[PDB]
Amino acid sequence: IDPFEMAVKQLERAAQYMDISEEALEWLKKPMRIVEVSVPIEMDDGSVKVFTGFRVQHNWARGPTKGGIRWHPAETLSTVKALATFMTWKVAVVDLPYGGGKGGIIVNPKELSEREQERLARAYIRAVYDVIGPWTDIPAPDVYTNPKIMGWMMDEYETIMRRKGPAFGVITGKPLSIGGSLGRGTATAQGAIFTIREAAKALGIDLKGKKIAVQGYGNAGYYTAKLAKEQLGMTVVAVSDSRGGIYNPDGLDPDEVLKWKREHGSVKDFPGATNITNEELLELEVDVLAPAAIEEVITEKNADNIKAKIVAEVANGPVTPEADDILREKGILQIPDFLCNAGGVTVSYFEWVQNINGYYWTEEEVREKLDKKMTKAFWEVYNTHKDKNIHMRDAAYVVAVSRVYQAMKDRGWVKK
Ligand SMILES: NC(=O)C1=CN([C@@H]2O[C@H](COP(=O)(O)OP(=O)(O)OC[C@H]3O[C@@H](n4cnc5c(N)ncnc54)[C@H](OP(=O)(O)O)[C@@H]3O)[C@@H](O)[C@H]2O)C=CC1
Repeated sequence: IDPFEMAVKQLERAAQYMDISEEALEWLKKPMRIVEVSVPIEMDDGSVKVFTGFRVQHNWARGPTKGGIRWHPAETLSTVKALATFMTWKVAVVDLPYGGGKGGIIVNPKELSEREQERLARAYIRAVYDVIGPWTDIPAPDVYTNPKIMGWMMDEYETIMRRKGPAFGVITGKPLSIGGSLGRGTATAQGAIFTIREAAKALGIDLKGKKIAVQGYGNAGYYTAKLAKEQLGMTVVAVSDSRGGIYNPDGLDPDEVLKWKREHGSVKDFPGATNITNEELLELEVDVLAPAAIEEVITEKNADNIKAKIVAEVANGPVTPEADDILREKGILQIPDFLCNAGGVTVSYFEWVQNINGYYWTEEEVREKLDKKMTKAFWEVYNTHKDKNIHMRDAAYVVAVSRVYQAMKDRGWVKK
């Protein structure tokens, strides 16, 4: 069904546990500004192709909107709106002076060359210039966008802006040479590790030697497993990808599995590990389960089979609303997705702060600040969950929507 409708339904279902006026709810149920533009580029054959670009700013009560740009053939304005709405709550829950934004281009980037990709990024910046800026809207990498495209976009924005202000802060996730930030590549996994470590403290479980199963082995999942092994002292016993999964009760080495995957395409048939499927990985007896591949992997048809103490929603929306109640019934602590993977946007905020301040931090300072922020956010959400006797997802919504609502009231946008 429609992604924006599902996001609105999640907001409405959460709103029953908080005291928010109906006018504020109606304000929050629709994006404040939506921009749809034509993005023309000159192809390598000389023809001019026009692409459809999107730029959604859901709410900027707490500050400039924040959100990445995704390049995808199945990209829809409804998906952009839903993701911007979720970005609002994600920045609100970790207490950032940000609002929620999202961008997208309907394009198959695999059919474009390097020059065509650079032209597409520059044309997108030239088209959405009037609604973005260091204090207006800060994009970032997302699906099929990378630091290289971010650098191209930053250069185009600086050329248009005539270097009048800090042009580095218009976009995050850029290379370290042009105002990048240390700790960006492991941001999401590091934040997820911090939240898992705090959840173990909440449940009174010592993680030094426990089992973790990670679904997905991209930038997020592989680093989640690596940091869980080295920082949390855990034993990775199962990793998977779009092809299949592997299992090893003794433990798996994330670096070796990554090297094997880079060579044979997938992680399957890893030396000394049972082969499994993606569905069997979720139902494996582990202490922490971290789905980080796609959305809606845990539904009402397989939630009774989850036997992990902690479910770390590293991916976006990997658990259906109907499965939340089933998981909570069995006694499983779940870390909501827009809280578990907020480390990426937190480090993006740190990069933006460094850009607008003209002063850049070291790796240790970035990691320490991220640890403080993630620990505080998790404990706020968990205390709200415990006091109000509601689901962790509902508690995170209560925390984020309350902040956005208070900002809206203080601005005078809503009088009630
Ligand atoms: N910055 C980040 O990393 C952030 C991550 N997230 C979420 O985490 C998820 C993954 O992030 P990221 O690592 O960047 O993504 P990548 O595209 O880098 O990797 C995704 C991984 O998922 C695997 N996968 C794809 N489809 C399936 C499937 N049907 N079953 C099992 N595994 C599958 C892929 O395997 P294969 O290699 O074979 O394709 C790949 O290993 C996304 O949902 C994303 O929104 C959340 C916020 C930010």
